[PDB]
Amino acid sequence: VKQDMPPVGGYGPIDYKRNLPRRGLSGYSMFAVGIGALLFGYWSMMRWNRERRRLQIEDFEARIALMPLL
Amino acid sequence: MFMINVLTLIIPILLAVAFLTLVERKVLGYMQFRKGPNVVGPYGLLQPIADAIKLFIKEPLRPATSSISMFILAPILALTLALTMWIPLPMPYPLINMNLGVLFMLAMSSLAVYSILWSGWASNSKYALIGALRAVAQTISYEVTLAIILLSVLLMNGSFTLSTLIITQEQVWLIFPAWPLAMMWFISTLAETNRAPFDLTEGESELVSGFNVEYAAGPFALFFMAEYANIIMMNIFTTTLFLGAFHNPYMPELYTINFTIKSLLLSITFLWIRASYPRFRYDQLMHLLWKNFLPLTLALCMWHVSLPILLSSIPPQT
Repeated sequence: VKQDMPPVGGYGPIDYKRNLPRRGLSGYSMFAVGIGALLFGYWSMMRWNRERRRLQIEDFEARIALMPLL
Repeated sequence: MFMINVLTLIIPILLAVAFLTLVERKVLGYMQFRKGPNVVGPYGLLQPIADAIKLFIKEPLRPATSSISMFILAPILALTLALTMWIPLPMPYPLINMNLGVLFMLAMSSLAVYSILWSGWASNSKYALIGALRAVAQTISYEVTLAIILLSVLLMNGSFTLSTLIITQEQVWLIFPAWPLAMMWFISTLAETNRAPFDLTEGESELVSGFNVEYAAGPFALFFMAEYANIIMMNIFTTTLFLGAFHNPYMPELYTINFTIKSLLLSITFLWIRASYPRFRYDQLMHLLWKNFLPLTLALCMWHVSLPILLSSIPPQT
């Protein structure tokens, strides 16, 4: 006879339990990365703001030199 | 020749809104393991045209109980307000060079809620009233945080001008010294534009459509284009604020390419965000922004007040 039957060795194991990976860095790592990015941005903004102040002083002194003719 | 500049500013952003609807449906299908609209045109390129013509050949269907004045006044004011704050954006040269463009953006953003309130009150229904109340609560939540975010980010810029904002990017992005404020600003832009998980007005499961539940086609499309112009422009503003690019006065093509790509990527990120999270309750909106956001941004505001004095890095006002 022929009928719907599982095979001679049966069917294989089937996973039925939860599997969460558990991934990412430790919280100290992202805190250190954020703090380092903050410090780098602070340093770059400091340098560029000082340069901008120097350029503004230069432009203002050019204006002061140009004033009497106007 | 300001008319040509105004027209070329205001028409392609409407086309961008239409193709934003196209790519919205396409991508929103694509993370849901399905295709998007691709039957009407080649890869669905004719979907926005069919959507636009279809809404404008329907019946307007004004309600009898609705006060017709604010009912007809709300969508035009919404579309104008979503259109009228595009001007101070440097692109790389803005349309109108206002010294206080940030204040103009803030005031016209405060005005944008009034269309929602007038559409909620003009139509005589309970759902529109609940949507108007939730919009009021959303404004209560987002305004007192957004103003301080913009001030504290702007404190290193030196002035309220958006043209000088492109100068500060010449060395490093301001997202590096203000990444927490970048997170606060992104959540605030999520909250203001009424996009999920901060929608709370055009709810599908809570209400039917909320503030425009009684709004049939024609007047309804104006709110759609106003919201989508709002989100595109808000992402452009966030790109200019935090990820400003390299500007060369001899070739504006580089900066146009760069900020277009960055704003497009940020809008794709917005689309990615809007359909992965459950909708927030509006009682938890000011149980979060008035509770968790406000003390943190007060601390960061006083930190950014006291920081240029600390490092001797006072920016120039000119």
